[PDB]
Amino acid sequence: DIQMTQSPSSLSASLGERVSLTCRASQEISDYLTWLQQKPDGTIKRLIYVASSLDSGVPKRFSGSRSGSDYSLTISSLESEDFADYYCLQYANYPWTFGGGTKLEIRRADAAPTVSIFPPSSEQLTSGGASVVCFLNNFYPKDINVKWKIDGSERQNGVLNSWTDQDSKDSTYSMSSTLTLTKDEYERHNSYTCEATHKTSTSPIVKSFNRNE
Amino acid sequence: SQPDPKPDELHKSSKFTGLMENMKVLYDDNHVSAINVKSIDQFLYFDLIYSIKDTKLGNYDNVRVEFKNKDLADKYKDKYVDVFGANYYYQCYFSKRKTCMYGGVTEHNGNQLDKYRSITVRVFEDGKNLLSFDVQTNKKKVTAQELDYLTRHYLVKNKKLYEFNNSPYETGYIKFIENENSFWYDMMPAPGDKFDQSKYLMMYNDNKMVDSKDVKIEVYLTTK
Amino acid sequence: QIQLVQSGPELKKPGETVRISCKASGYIFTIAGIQWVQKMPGRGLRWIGWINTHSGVPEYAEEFKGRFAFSLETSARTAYLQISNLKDEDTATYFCARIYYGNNGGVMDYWGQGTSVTVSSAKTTPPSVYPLAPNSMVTLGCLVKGYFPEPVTVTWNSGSLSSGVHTFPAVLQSDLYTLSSSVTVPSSTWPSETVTCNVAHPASSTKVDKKIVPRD
Repeated sequence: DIQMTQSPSSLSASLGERVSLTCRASQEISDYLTWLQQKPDGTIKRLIYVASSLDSGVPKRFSGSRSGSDYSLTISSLESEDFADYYCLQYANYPWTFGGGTKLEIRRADAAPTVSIFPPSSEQLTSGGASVVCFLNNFYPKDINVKWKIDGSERQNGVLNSWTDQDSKDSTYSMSSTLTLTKDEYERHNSYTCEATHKTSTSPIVKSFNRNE
Repeated sequence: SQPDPKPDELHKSSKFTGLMENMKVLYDDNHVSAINVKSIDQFLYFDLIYSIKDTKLGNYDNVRVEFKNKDLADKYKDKYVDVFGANYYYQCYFSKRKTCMYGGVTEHNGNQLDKYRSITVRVFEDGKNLLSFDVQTNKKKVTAQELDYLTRHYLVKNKKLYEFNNSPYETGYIKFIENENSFWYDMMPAPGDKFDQSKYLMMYNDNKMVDSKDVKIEVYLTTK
Repeated sequence: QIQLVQSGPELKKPGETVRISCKASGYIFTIAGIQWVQKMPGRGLRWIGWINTHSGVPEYAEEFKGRFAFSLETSARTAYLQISNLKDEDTATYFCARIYYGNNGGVMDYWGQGTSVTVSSAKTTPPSVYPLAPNSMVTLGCLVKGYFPEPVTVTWNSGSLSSGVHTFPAVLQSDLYTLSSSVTVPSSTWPSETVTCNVAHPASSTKVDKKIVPRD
């Protein structure tokens, strides 16, 4: 099987920057390579075919070239719609295999998240459930870690996380983190803590509360 | 008896720069096949038309069999025959869902064997015989085309004779030998980036037949 | 001209079979095969296989053999993909693409719009909506849990509050979706001015309003 290593997996750029995705074959593939774009939309279109030829009705700014077993996609001047996912694919022998993909996001100033924490509502406790929620809002870049503590002790089970795509206005990222317990289990502890770790600081941002208050 | 392929005379697959799938598909699972059928119509005077329903995919209901001349058409006109061959769609033309082919027609009556006969194909790579395998038929007189299809098909499944992109072999030719007299077909496409399926399959239009008991088959391949 | 149109979204149960179609038009169907690709949420593209429309011979990737099967109806110019013993991991988008090998520029030239398959044992269930109440700025929230299927749609004061709102994608856990939304307003606004999260769920014909009050 032919392994297609696609590098880098995330790229950060600006409007009008010249950019270049590389993609390497673990075995001779000789021009049987195609580049694809998948928009946030979901829709997929072919960009480049036979390694170096531009697909009809795809703009001039897209091109592709080869350098031995090293294949690459270039965008000479980025527009807004271009900040999407990009995949290479070899069809030299079976099974045809996809490169891991590159995600092209937009650059900006580093920003710390705004961490809020919320206890369970009365209305939830009424029905025997207990979800503790933590919003981490308007940060950059997208990598971040959330650590939950109950009575000071790391808690991994019962957490669900969700991340927004990049913001269309200010190009920030946001995350939601939720810790679901049973009412009984919730009532068996006193401190609930939400710790956020981001490259903007070496110290985490910690928000907590105590049931008995 | 045709003399064997000279140096250069064989097509080289590395000089075909189109996709080899275009050749593979004519010698893969699907083929035209009918038993004890009469022509129902005619378009040109050297063809005959049969009503043969595609059991597998339903790509066709009527099959145009094209021959090399009028006398072949007239011999099998309105006679009950068996049909076997490789069909095409691109540039196929006449006059519900249609397909075209060449030759592959043999009288049904008096041509049937009670049990299948085995013909042993002999495969040579770079001059050395590496293996043999059998191909079966139940006709006394069988078209060279049928035996060609059955031999290539085996080779496609087990030797990767034609793949999607190219082939592991550079040249190839299938040789038929009846007692003393032999002939051969070139197994590779013409050079360039396109492959004319019609034009290639036309080599079968003479409807050549061999005797199933006497005939010998030899495939000569060359590696890369 | 040349266009591949796929069938609509599917909500099946574990162990049930499903059949996605891909209808092609604008060309003679027998000249090109059809491939299938899986997109999983938050992960890359994965090749399932293709099928040659002349001949009918399929080629599958190892990991999809045995449960994924290709089929055709050529008179309808339509390619089917069938999945058998449905599992949670099968939840994904499925795309078809034309393999016109007759020209070197025709491999994966035209793509379908994709079909979404969601595997869950749940049936139509309306969401439970709970308020999230607690500097110049204050953040409030609205938690929406235990519903099926997507989509749910959330607005704040009927749309009056458009800015400062984050609504997070849903997540499927234990056969039910959970979702959350943030709004951030000035402290001179709340609790003085009221703040209401509006949740809609068209499949349940449900529309719920939850005011956000300070706690007891």
